[PDB]
Amino acid sequence: LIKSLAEKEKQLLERLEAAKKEAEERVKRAEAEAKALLE
Amino acid sequence: SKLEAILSQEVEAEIQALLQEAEAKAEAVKREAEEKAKALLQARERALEAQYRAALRRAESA
Amino acid sequence: TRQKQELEEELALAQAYLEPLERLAALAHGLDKSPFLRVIPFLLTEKELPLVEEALRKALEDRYLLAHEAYAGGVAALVVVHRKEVDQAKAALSRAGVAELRLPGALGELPLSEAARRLKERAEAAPRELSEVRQHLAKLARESASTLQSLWTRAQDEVARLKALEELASGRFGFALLGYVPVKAKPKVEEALARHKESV
Repeated sequence: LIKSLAEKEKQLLERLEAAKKEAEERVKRAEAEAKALLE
Repeated sequence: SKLEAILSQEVEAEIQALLQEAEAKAEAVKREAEEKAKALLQARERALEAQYRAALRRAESA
Repeated sequence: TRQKQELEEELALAQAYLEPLERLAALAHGLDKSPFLRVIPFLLTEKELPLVEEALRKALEDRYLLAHEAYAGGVAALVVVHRKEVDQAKAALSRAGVAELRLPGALGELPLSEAARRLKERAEAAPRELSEVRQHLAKLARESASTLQSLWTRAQDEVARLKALEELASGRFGFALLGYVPVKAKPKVEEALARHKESV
């Protein structure tokens, strides 16, 4: 009613935020690699 | 609870798919950047060598 | 008259589902708008909760949190499973006899926490608002009914004169008419006839 639903939704939201942070880190790594290759 | 747990498992599968897609996009981008830099450096070096050869030919003719 | 009637109807609709929606929003503290489960709350009858549990077992058993917490005048059997599975479960529960609380206005049209907050604000404000509206209506009546009645008497007189003007008989830029008055009232009628502009 409260605990399981709220905790599962918060855990899925935290997993989505961590996945977005990892994707942004990989995108920044690819951009820095392309910049170093161009230089 | 079971349906929220199944949706959380599907969200974890989607997060793994998103991380895999980001990794594959970064790999393809690095490959394309390496190919473009290789083609550009080869074209520039060949142009410099050809200009040197043509200038040496005109200078030897002179 | 619009505002006081609206405030009274709002107070009635707020008091109709005040405590049960509060208990439902208290029990719904984990999936109010969580993107894995809907919320079919039913302020329903007495312990036919096994008959609704038949439809809940027709839904998922390790899901579909479906129970009546308190305020048992309407037992607040809230059910929360899924989106589509909860849609099928709400259809099957309504087949067994159940109804999602779709109230009018915004209390059955907004999120239940905000609906409960707006209903609590309306129930807190509507009493003093209805009292002040009744006081303003009474003062407006006591301050304007005399002028309204004088205007109504003058309008009745003018409309009676207008209706009487239709019953005349003209004479092509001339007018003639017949009537009946008492011979005992012939003196005041003759005084009024002499009081005319011509004594015609």
